Amino acid sequence: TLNGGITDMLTELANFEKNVSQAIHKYNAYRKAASVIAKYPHKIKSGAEAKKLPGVGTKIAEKIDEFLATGKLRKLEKIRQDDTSSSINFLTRVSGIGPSAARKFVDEGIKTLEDLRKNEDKLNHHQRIGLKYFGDFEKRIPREEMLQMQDIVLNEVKKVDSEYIATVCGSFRRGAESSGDMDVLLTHPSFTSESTKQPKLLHQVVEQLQKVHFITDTLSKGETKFMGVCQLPSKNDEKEYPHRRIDIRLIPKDQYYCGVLYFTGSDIFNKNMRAHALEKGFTINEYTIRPLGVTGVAGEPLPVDSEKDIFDYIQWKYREPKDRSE
DNA sequence: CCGACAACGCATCAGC
DNA sequence: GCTGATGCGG
DNA sequence: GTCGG
Ligand SMILES: O=c1ccn([C@H]2C[C@H](O)[C@@H](COP(=O)(O)NP(=O)(O)OP(=O)(O)O)O2)c(=O)[nH]1
Ligand SMILES: [Cl-]
Ligand SMILES: [Cl-]
Ligand SMILES: [Mg+2]
Ligand SMILES: [Mg+2]
Ligand code: NA
Ligand code: NA
Repeated sequence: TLNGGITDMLTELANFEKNVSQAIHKYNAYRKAASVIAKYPHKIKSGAEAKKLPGVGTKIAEKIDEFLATGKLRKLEKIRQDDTSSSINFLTRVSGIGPSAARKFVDEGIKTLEDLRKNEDKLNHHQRIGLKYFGDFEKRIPREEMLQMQDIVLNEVKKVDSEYIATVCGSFRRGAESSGDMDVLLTHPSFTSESTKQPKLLHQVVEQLQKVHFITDTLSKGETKFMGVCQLPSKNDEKEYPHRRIDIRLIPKDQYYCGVLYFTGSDIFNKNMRAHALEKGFTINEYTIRPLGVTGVAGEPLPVDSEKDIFDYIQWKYREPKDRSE
């Protein structure tokens, strides 16, 4: 955070282009700059110095100089004052509400937490739960609580079927001291890229996590991706732990490494590694990495037996989870 | 210049 | 009912 | 908004 001031500015600029401008690319460009500048081991003294880092162009360069001079960005000072932009930005903070639904509500005149509350009949299921746990979801999860949640999830899963393998990924696997949520990659021998010999593999687990009252709500649930809520149990007289977001992804066992790579992130690391991958002539997703013929069509899945194998194909020196926090 | 920008599961809608 | 486009995730 | 060709 040697440049915490600069990277926050870019993030705010990025959330704006995304929520208000619905200009996803500017959003991604800004996040990239914030990212590269964030790992830069020096306290940036000027736009020029920043323009050197890849991802930082001329526009961002000027903003950084202005920011270093005045201590703020005019363009942001204005954005903060515009009521429409502040409403949209706010609503989007509710899980389930994005740029579109956010702008839609404002038109209707629904632009404050009070409004959403007295208009629950105008939200889909996810949005409703996102409203219910509005505060909680804004709270980070201390690694210790993560470790505690991990035990429940792994033990409960072990109970449903000893052959289930549950690995906690996301920022937890990258070793963060706090996480925005808990991410769980789940595999079982019956579900392989070749065949699904057992149905409801994800359902059963979710069902077990519910019986023990660990999982309390469901944002969305399909055969391989579950999006919901959970809560650590509290002791007698102890004030309750906040409700936490939980993501569970069922992946074919033979595709574990591509799956764990992806789910370990970060999102920006994935974006960059996948981008590079293409440049090297490959395509990478949560399931496999494949080659690319001039035509464009992906080829057949290359053999993978470790995360490193994936790094090797693209000719990138392996990077432990802790170093993928971009 | 200017196209490209990672990738995909689920919820929900339009159109048939 | 389906298929496809869009939103959201994030 | 930035980038490589
Ligand atoms: O846009 C995305 C989002 C997530 N992911 C992957 C990487 C990320 O680490 C993982 C889990 O998603 P989260 O949104 O939970 N992010 P993460 O766990 O890294 O951080 P946080 O602590 O905020 O949850 O899914 C992507 O590839 N693209
Ligand atoms: Cl854009
Ligand atoms: Cl695939
Ligand atoms: Mg996470
Ligand atoms: Mg998550
Ligand atoms: Na640059
Ligand atoms: Na939101």
